[PDB]
Amino acid sequence: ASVQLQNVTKAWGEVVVSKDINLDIHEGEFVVFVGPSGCGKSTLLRMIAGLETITSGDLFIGEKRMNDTPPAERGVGMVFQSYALYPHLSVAENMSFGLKLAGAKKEVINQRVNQVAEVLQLAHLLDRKPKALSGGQRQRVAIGRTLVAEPSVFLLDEPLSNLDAALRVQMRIEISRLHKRLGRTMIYVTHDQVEAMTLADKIVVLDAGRVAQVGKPLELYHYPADRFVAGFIGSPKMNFLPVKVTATAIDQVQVELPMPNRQQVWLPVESRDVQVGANMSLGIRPEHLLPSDIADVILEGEVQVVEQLGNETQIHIQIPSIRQNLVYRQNDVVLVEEGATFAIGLPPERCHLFREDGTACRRLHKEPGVA
Amino acid sequence: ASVQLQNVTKAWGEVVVSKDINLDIHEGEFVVFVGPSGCGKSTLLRMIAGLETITSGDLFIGEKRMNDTPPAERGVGMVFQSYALYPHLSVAENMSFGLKLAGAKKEVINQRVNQVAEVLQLAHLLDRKPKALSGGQRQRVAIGRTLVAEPSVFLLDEPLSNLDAALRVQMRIEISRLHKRLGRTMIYVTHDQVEAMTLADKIVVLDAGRVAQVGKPLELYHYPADRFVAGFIGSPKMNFLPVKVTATAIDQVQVELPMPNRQQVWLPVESRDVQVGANMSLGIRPEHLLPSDIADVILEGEVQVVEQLGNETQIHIQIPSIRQNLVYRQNDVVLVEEGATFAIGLPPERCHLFREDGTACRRLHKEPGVAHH
Amino acid sequence: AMVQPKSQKARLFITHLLLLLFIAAIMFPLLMVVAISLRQGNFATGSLWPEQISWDHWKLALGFSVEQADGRIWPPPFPVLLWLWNSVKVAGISAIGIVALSTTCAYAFARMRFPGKATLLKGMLIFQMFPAVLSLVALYALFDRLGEYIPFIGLNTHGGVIFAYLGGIALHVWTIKGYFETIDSSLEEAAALDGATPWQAFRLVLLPLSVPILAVVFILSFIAAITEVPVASLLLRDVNSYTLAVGMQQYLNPQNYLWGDFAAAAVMSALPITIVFLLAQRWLVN
Amino acid sequence: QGEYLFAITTLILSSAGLYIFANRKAYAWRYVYPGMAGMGLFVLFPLVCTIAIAFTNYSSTNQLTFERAQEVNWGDEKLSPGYTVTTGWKNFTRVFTDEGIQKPFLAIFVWTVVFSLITVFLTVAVGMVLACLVQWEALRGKAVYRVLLILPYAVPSFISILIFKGLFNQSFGEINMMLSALFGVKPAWFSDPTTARTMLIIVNTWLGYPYMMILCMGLLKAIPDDLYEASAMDGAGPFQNFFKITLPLLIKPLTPLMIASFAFNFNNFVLIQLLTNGGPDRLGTTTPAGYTDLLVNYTYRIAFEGGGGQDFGLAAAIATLIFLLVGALAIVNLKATR
Repeated sequence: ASVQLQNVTKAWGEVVVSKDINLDIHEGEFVVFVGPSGCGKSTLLRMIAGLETITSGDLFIGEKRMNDTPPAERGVGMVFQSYALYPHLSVAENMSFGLKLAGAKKEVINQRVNQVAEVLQLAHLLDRKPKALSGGQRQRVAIGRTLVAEPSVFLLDEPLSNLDAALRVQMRIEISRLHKRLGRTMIYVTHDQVEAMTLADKIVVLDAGRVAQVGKPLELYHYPADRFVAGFIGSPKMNFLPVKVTATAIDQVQVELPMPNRQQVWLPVESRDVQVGANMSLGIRPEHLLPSDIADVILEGEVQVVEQLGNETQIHIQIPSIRQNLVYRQNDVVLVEEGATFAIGLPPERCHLFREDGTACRRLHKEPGVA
Repeated sequence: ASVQLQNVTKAWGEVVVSKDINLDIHEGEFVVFVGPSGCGKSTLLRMIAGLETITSGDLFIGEKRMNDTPPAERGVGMVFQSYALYPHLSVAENMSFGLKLAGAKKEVINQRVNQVAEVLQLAHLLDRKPKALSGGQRQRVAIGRTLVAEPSVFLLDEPLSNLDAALRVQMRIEISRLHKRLGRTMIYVTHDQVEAMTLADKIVVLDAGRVAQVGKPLELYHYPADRFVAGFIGSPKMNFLPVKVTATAIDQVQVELPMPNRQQVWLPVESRDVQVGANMSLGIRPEHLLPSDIADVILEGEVQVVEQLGNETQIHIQIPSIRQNLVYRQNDVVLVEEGATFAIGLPPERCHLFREDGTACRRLHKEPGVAHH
Repeated sequence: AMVQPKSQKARLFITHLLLLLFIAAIMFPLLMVVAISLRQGNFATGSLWPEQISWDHWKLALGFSVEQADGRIWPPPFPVLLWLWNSVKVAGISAIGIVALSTTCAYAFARMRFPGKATLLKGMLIFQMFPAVLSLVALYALFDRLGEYIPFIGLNTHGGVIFAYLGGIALHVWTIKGYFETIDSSLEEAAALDGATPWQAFRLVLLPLSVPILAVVFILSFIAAITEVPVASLLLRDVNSYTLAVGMQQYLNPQNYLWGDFAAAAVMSALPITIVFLLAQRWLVN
Repeated sequence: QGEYLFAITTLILSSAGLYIFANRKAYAWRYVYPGMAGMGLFVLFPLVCTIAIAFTNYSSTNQLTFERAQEVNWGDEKLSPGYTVTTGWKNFTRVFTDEGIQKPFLAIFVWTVVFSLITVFLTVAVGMVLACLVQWEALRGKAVYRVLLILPYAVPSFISILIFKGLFNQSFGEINMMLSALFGVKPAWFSDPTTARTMLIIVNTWLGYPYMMILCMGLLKAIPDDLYEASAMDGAGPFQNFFKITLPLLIKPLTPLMIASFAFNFNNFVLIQLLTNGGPDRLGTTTPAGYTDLLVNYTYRIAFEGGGGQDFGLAAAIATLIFLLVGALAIVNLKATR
């Protein structure tokens, strides 16, 4: 059940949507696909399923080349956005169409559908038709159809776009329960990073059909591969400060802050392929910004927005000689009037240094939870 | 100007969506409407605008009672859920339709549209059609049409509902600056707690068409009036614990946690109309839960779910004798494996008590920021 | 339920008055043709609206009796029941053929794709509004040439009119295609995932969902074949082979004008209007 | 000869359609073929045969192809006794150069264009206004109004046309006596060509307004209502809303429907063959003609009427009817892609 996309390339006519997507999903990994462009993730999932041809490269479901295998024999079950429920068939027929067509004994069909309905809380409605059901019940019917089919790999689209929040949460809970109950390989496609953060063993970030980074949720949060991933992960975008590198050591890089005092910080960074005097973009997460009293590096500025959310206060301060307003998050309700001057602290350890191309030098600082 | 509502009731035949609601919006106040997915907020906004008849009650804008006045003469401008842009007309005609209908002075009509486009940076696509525009551009065009109409009261029906997160945040800042500039009365309808607490000067929480509580955002967050408002405000649901009152003081009320620990704790509360041995519900927010080391109340429990968002750790703890799992939330990454015992502190100061009927007794702990303005 | 000024009542009253006047104007012909049916005379002379009820023309069309008025007997004028039987036969056969030949074309044009889809679709659009008329010369020549070889579709027979009516495939193809497009798009992909050959996916999933549109198309084709004058009038030379809209034209002849008999037959042909107004409208959200 | 032609139809349909079921690449063509073959046999073939006849001299004297060998004829097998002369554009030229057919042809072509244009305009106006009035949402009995207004559509066309032919009679008449009783006038519907054209126009409007009403009702349902809400907020009245919100958003999708209605009214053989049968005769026409005869009816007169001589080759006139029709086809196809 180890899907092993290797050098997979897709070109819609002349437009190459996907180029050299090297994914290695081991057995029983809840790998999630999240990115800004929804076309790329859905196209990738459909090519994995078999509904779409692969322009070049080889695909490996389990341990067998499954590039040209018809979708029926790939051993994969897909949950569509519309759930693909047949209105004329009942719930039992909807979740046992596969067994009916291939040819299965009535007893086997009954046993499978009863087990799936019992574990999905679907037996009390196993006479009705899709029209006489609710949204959550339709979703459970689709998941039950996949469960009855018993696929090696579970594939799931993103129906949250056309769906509201209550059954979005119901979807999230049901998917979590299915994963913990089964433990089989399952791929999921979403556009919201919160869902990927909450439910994933290996997040795949797709950027215009390119593998931006593949890793654990905390791995992406703590050690982003590039500026795109760093900005994408985390609802408040990480503050980016253009810096000039002064001196590079073997384990750290010294950069000059753009703000007029030209302070220099010896932040811990891989310090590989770094030239003195080059242009680089420093990145510090809003949550990691220390109070001005605790940190040696102090960044003065003028407060613009003081959004108070009760649990936390997001302060948008406009640092002189910096275009961006450095957003700052503090727990509790800090009191600050708009237009006043507020100072924040810069922790050198939590500083992400980004090359001019976009790649990020590895942060030598150890972070708990990354394992 | 100052829109005032007195005993406004809307009856959809047998059902009554809104019943006996009383609002007092002063001139220049930013008032938001929040609540569940029920159409009570939208119906209220349409009744204020004049697009829906009022079954009973009186509606006052300024001094005139506009219960039976057509929306044209109410002096109220509204941007709809859809942006309501005429596809056949250009941007200038879209934002000057009303002026073209009413006045015939091309000089003043182009003066107004030019001023509004300049203050809304809409000068460059003045000649384009709404189809060519993006979502944010359509939102700005609708706002520009309202500005050109120049109403006494601005109405907004979920304007930030057809945009992605970044655009929604940016146009939220735009609406904030718009209110800061004009200072005219503005009314907003939304489902988003973040938008409500960021924009509104006063927040009206509608429950099935009933005004549960009206007040400042931090006031609602710190001192909810009832269980509904308390549960609604805050992105995570507040933990609720059934309790039994043992003794009542002049300003403190003891409760008994339903645990074999049998612990009794004093909580600073109004202590009025409280009966000894009455089944009530304690409420403490997940954010205010303290680590077990620095709190004398300790709630030992088994960890069910650990969600590591990266900037905070949400730990769902199953207290043995409590039905609903306790939700905790410590900033940063808190390494705790599932199925392991955990203990959290319960600070008595940040506690809310709710009687069986649903109403809440006001806390006596002074919270910072409750009176910033 | 927006608040409106006092002008709303005046507008509503004026609109109601205008609509009532227009409805009276449009219903004048139908109400009259009902009124003639009960008139005793057949030359429509005297009381434009007959207060007396006669039913002489109705049973003449029904053939129930001869309605003895004087000593001599008035036999039934024309076999309206025979007209109805022939029309029903031709319409049923034509509708069955149209549905059978249209369902697969609509499925192919709506759901699955092929390199010639675009050009074929423009072709059907081009040839859809080409009328069955303007080719009656070719049809007459073709049936005259085929009379000696295959008589069952030659001249003066129902085979010819049935074959001519089978040319209405184009109109119904687009309707069935529209319904198939309305049906959700992921069903075929899902059925393929369970292992259904595309033929099975069409037959076991898509076909049972098309029953309402197939019935609607059948009803529409039946009505259209019933009410087609030109082709059936050009063909069907014999009196016994007449259908409706072909044997009906004999009623209004300068030699023997029969307003009463024609009106009785027209009103008796009431099933068409009810069937259309009910099923074709299908009480759809307009 | 005809047996080989059936073999030609076989070679075109069964062959080159067996490739469809043989080649596995063409699988959707397996679904396409049933119905495509039906069209090719029932619609395309009559058109091709009509085009072919125009180049022949098939007539009343030459109705047979070659069966006449001994049955009987001054020609000794040069042109006429052959009975299947390939005239080669002689019939097409005879439409123009003969001038005994050219003048009636132009006259009735102008009449057909005027008839179709006036009918389409009146029908669209009536349907649009009726749709807007019916879909007010403040009216009472909207369903009853819809039923009563679409009753003319539901009633079969031939029944209504024959009812109108009976009513508009002048020998006995019903409308004539009604009008005479109200204020003594005898419009002379059938006798006067102008009155006959007026009767045809009003009958066609009566027959066709409900269809455009249904289409306009669908289009109004398609149009949103937030635009009307905003216009009412600015203070727009009913007429202002109709003339600056609905109509600008209505003509853009109405145009292809208007062109299709133009084509349909340009070839409505049944409003005339049943009501006026050709209208007051024209004077000094070799081929039969009438002051009210859409081209389609003219061609029928030349082909099948006994007085017309049954000149099938002349009665084709295919390169006129189908050529303006195909101009309309291209226009409609372009408008649909808009």
